[PDB]
Amino acid sequence: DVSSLNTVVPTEVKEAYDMRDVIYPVIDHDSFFEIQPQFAKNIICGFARVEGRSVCIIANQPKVQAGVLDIDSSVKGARMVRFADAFNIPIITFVDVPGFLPGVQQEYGGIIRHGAKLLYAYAEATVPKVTIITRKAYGGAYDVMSSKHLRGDSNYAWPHAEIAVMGAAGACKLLYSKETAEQQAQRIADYEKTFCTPLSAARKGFVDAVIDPSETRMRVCEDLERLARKQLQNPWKKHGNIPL
Amino acid sequence: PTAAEDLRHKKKRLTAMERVQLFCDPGTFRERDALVEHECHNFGMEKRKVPGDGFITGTGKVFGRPVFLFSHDFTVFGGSLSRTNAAKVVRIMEEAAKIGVPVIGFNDSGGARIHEGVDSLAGYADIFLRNTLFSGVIPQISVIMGPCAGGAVYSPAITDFTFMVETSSYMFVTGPEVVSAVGGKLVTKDELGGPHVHATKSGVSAGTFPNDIVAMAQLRRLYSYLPLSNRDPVPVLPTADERYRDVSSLNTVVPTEVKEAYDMRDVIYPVIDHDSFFEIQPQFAKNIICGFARVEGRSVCIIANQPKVQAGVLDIDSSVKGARMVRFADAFNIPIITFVDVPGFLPGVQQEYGGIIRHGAKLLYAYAEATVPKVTIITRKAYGGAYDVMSSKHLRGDSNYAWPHAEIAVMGAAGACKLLYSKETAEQQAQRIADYEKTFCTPLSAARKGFVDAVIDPSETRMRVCEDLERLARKQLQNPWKKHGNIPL
Amino acid sequence: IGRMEKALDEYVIRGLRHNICLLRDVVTEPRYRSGSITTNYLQEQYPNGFKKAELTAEEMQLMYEVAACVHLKRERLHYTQGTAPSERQLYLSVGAGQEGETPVYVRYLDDSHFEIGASKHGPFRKMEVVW
Ligand SMILES: O=CCCCC[C@@H]1SC[C@@H]2NC(=O)N[C@@H]21
Ligand SMILES: O=CCCCC[C@@H]1SC[C@@H]2NC(=O)N[C@@H]21
Repeated sequence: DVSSLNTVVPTEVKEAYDMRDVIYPVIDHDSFFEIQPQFAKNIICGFARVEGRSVCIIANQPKVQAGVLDIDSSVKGARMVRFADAFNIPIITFVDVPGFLPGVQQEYGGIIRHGAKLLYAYAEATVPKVTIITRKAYGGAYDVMSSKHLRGDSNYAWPHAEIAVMGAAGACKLLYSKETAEQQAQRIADYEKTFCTPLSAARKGFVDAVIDPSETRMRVCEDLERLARKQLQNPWKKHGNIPL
Repeated sequence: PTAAEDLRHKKKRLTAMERVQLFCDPGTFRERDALVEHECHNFGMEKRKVPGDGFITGTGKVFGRPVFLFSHDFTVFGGSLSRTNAAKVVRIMEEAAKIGVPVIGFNDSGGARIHEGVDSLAGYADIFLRNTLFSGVIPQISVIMGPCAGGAVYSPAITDFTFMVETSSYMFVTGPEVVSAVGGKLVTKDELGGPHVHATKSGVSAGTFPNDIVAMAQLRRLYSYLPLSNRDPVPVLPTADERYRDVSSLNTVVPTEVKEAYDMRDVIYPVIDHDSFFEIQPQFAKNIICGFARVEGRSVCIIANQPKVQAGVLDIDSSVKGARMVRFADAFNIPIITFVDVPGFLPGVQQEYGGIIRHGAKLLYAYAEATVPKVTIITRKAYGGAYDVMSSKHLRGDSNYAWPHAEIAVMGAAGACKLLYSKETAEQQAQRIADYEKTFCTPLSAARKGFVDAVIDPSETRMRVCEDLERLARKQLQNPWKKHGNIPL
Repeated sequence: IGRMEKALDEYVIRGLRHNICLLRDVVTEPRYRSGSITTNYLQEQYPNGFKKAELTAEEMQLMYEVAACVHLKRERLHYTQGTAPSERQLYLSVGAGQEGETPVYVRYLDDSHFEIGASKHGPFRKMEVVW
């Protein structure tokens, strides 16, 4: 029984929590081996067992820097995904991202190159993938973190998730150029209510089902047992050309 | 809580979800997609959106083995397909193509959805392409529980087997209204495309069931026979039956007179394991029997003639039936066992006016192209090209057997005597036909040539079949490289 | 007589009819076990045609129990490896109209032993069937 997952996510959207409180219940007891624990702490990677078989874990962490993707996190996740796929190891991901880290230093350091590595690693992979969206996923970060369109096997969401193009403020600004002042109060709330919810993404067909947080272990074990014998192949190549 | 299904049951009919619950295991169904809308925005359809969008697709589990399925919903929009309904089915079929799992669909659609325009045609085309590409990769079974009209009829046709429910199902391309408009004849829906019509006349439906409950109960039994995919091996189940069970009743099945008839099931049943026959198309072309059966706990394919009906003579319909069965059985590596009793082909003008030459070649093509182990038993007779067609030893047959009173000749004694003596003295009948039948209408000559491995007592058939089928478990044969064949359609 | 009774039921005949039902009914009749009979006995006890005697409540209950056991035993055969069940709740009813729906349980504690009862949380009897 794992019913403690019903309370992990706070009811406020600006409060933080530890993603390990979600990672630990799903996997078997005392079976986590973190990789690079002190580098780019906003992302967690490592190995773990699910029902006696080794899997790969990649999850964001809103504890550190609001769980925002970056250069170092991109490199770390890309290397982990590439190694895991090279040797036929299943991948399980937990998604909570508001976007990319904004700053001049980032563009002066080549965010465009580095952020593409994680996307390349996720798209090229052919091992079974399972994705769980806990709270939010915005912009290109939703695309990068193993979205359903990148040949993902099964995708799940929690009842309080949010999947939108961007934050409510920017959408309200772009959708009403010089609309009457005070438009903030009666437009941002309405837009967040109507489109910052998993109902629209479920209507489009981007998440398989909306599940109670207490069924995650059951669903993951079922899917990982069923997907044991998937055979997928990429077109013939001498090798790829990854953005170095 | 039994809400919103009282309207359905009042018409003596079940619901899609109830059918899905009856098919799978008690608690192993996981519905895949449930909150999807049509997003049409035409002809006053912007309202009345539906959460499920008329389809139920999931995974399920039967007898501990995985499956995939989908079911139409008649309450919601009449079950019409759309740009959005077909997406779920396409996703399910693609996933069942990546993993070696079959697909089973319960059709109930009333036709296309007009309010979407050509998007319904797009969805139909995508489903047709998936069926065409994945046929021969994963087995596909289809059941028709209600009306099925329009162009949607074609996707069940490409599937391997189609079953029908008796009281409340029908299928056809064009409705009776158009028939009345052009020809002027008033025909009801059941008179046009009822289950009996497709069971006996057209040969499309592979079976008929009296109730939905019985349909599910026997569909599970059929599923217990099939292999999971193209590359997976033939399933083998535990069974207390053994090859040493005594079958001496076969010594007396064949009558001592050559003009008396008998039931081939009296030969089929002793060889196979007890209560393990699943006849396919029981009411169509009764002169030939096809179905599935188990021999020592492994599923095999059965194809035998029947002298009870029309003297066991090959025909158009029998040829089509046997050809389809052989092709499916070979596609998935299932052994074939045949029993031979044929005097030839059915003579008549209607036959040539209907193309016997095309249809009779299909069975021969299916038998020659096959590479699975074959076992053949000649009980009484085999004449002319019918002997060649019904899995003769020269068509790369593995082992062939005959019974001590068999006959293998070019044709009947009368025709041979006529052709061998043009104007020979009258009364030649009595002292020539008897002699020719004695000398050459016997398995001794065919055994001398080497066309039958051995002449066996009818009591050893089970022993020989079990031995050969056990030994032949690992045969590896391959045809020359081709993009595909060119079968006579 | 008992021997005959038992020996009648073990005679498997398939492929044609017979009169074993008449012999069984005649032997089981209390008039025949009374001790004395007559030569006009048959038509005296069969005025209009022939009609086999029916079943008592306990016999029909036993038939239900045996049917449930057989159903479970043949069901377990088809399952693969250890992914097989061991307990169900069945609803037996003979006739086209479901006359007398009798809930039944089954437990299959061994290869030829069950724990038949009325339903869940009901006393169990532990009969035996060998088939
Ligand atoms: O509203 C003004 C600042 C909003 C930033 C929201 C987060 S910060 C980093 C990331 N980039 C964005 O555009 N949004 C997120
Ligand atoms: O002897 C005259 C009629 C013999 C027909 C024998 C059967 S009928 C159909 C089939 N076609 C033949 O030539 N022989 C068989």
